[PDB]
Amino acid sequence: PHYLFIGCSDSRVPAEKLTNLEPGELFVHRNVANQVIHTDFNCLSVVQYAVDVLKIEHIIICGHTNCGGIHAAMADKDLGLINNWLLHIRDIWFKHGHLLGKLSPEKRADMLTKINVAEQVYNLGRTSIVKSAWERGQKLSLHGWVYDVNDGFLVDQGVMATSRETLEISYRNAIARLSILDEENI
Amino acid sequence: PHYLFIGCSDSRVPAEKLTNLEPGELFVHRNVANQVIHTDFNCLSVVQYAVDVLKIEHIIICGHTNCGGIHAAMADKDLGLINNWLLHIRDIWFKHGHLLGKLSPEKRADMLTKINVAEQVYNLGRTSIVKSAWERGQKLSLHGWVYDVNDGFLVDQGVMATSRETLEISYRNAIARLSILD
Amino acid sequence: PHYLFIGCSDSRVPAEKLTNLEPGELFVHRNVANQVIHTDFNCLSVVQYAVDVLKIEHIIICGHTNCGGIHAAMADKDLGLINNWLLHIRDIWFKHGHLLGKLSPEKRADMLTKINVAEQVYNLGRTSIVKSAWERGQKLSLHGWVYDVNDGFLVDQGVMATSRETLEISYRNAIARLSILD
Amino acid sequence: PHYLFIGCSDSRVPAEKLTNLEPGELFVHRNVANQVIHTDFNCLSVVQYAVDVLKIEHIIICGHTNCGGIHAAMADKDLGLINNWLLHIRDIWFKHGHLLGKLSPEKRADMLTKINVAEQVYNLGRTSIVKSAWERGQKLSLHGWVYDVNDGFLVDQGVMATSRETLEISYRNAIARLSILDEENI
Ligand SMILES: [Zn+2]
Ligand SMILES: [Zn+2]
Ligand SMILES: [Zn+2]
Ligand SMILES: [Zn+2]
Repeated sequence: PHYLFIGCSDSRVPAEKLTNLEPGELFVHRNVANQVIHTDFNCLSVVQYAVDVLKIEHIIICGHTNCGGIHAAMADKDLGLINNWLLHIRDIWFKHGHLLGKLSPEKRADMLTKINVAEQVYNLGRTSIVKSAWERGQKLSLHGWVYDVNDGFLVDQGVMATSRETLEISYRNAIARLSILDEENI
Repeated sequence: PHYLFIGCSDSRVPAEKLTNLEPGELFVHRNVANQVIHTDFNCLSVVQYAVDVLKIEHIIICGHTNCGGIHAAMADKDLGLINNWLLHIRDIWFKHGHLLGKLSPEKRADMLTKINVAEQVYNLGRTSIVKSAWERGQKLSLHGWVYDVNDGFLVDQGVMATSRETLEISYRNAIARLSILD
Repeated sequence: PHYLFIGCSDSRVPAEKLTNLEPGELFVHRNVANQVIHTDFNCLSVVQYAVDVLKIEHIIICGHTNCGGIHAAMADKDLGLINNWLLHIRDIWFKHGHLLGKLSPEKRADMLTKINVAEQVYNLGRTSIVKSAWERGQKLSLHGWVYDVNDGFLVDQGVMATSRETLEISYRNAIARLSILD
Repeated sequence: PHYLFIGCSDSRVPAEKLTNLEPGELFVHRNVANQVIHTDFNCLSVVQYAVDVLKIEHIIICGHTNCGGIHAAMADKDLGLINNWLLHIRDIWFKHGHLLGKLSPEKRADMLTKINVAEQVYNLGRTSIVKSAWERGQKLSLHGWVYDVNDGFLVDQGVMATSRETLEISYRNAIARLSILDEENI
């Protein structure tokens, strides 16, 4: 395995399709809305294992459009235990509430999906695990993609980091690019 | 989707190919050595969302032979943070230490991969989420599977549960069947 | 017990002395920098047990000045695993980066300790556990406190919530009061 | 601080009383039934911080008799989310089910309390954190106590470990001593 893939439990396309890699090359974690929560033991131990033990040099976080987890985060109904998991997504919503407010209602979900990926790569790059790997000169790249379920194509996004400094630049640029609106507003 | 599939992060077969089902039918969680740890918020919330919100009626836990997670748990090297995750597998090894001891060292892993699946289904069945769904008459079945690629085959790992009664029985029975040695 | 007290692991005053209540009244959780992290199974299950089983009607979150956890979160050294826990505090610093920037460096910590308490009460109030108790008319109040031992005093840190309405209002107001600088 | 204290959220006696130490010497974690769950980020990060950063040389896990968490684990009602936390206690019950079965019903709780502490010290000593500290020759002792709420006195138990080898011996001996029954059976 040369790639750690963090995808959503909704996503129906296996990482094999979205990476074009042969089975065997992918180590895969899947959770609701493809999160890297700072203190999630499950995902963190996967990342530490991939980076420190398997010496994987690429981590891909992949979100997707029409994501039930994102939709569920936004609908904010009393879904039970999962609501607590999705509160990290609502924090990201409100961190970007002015931006999201400028979009037409039916465009906001897919913007949140893209913002989410950027935020999760930013979290991943700040883990003790990735920061330490970078500090000691280990080769490690982080990638944040979004897959369009409608037209079955990727969108590389451009969140790519190979060090703590490019993490800052890449994260900032991604949010700046997301803030430039097309025909999503009236 | 109609199925929740809980599988391993180092598994090399997609759930869609194992199940031979539509891309659409499977809601998927993957973690190291396909665990349902009692207090893991990640897996538990997947389960709660699947059972209570998506109204899924089948949960599959799928292990596999030649599992790097099971092997790591057994090697017990200083791997770092991941060792803490895998201590749950070491607890499983010790629980079945007598059985696993009376077996050739090169065969222990694959026995442990199967025992592990039975233990995780038993854990799944004891979650507040699943207990309470069974208590209120909700239709819900748990399946423990192991796949092997020396060739290409499966085994509904003797573990099938539709209630807490059938969970005790199926769990104990699955352990007893595994205890008969080739 | 009638109170759940959530405080800091490096706090040097017992909850019983702060509250001046009986040994018996306080159910107690302590973690580093007194956090209510959305997905922390440890704190959340304490909260659920306290609210749903013990039928406790008051939750206090208590921060303190000269907090080693807040200081660690700010120093951002390579401390190891603990840094991951404290990233939630760094997220809080960034959220209030403009406010904290227009303040003397030796005063930032104590401002951040207070902001932190307001943020954790807001988190507590947004748990499925507390939301749902408020929705079904259950009597339940949340209090954010900071104590200071330059001398010995408290402050119900402007944060008091008995509903989701009063949570938004009290949260925003607590932030606004903290934003007026001495 | 020279002591990390892991106690129960029930316990009403502050660690100051049970250790006789001055305020300032104790770093304290409290959770339901004083557990060290292998993958609990909260408690593990506390332990890693105490051991690696604060250079604390003593960790005390303290349970107590008449523990609501233990009682709640045993009653096995549908309490909700907390049931999942307490499932680690029921695993310990069934790991020792033959022993517990020989006791009179009204003696079983306080035996589970003692067994629990032993099991939690054993977990603590197996963390990557404590095992590594020991491996590199760091001075670190683990202590498992139980406080009797009825007669306001401690019971040191004798779970004490200063290395991985004494962890095995101490844990085994503790369970062996717990298995020798007084007048708790008929
Ligand atoms: Zn999704
Ligand atoms: Zn595997
Ligand atoms: Zn503190
Ligand atoms: Zn207790």
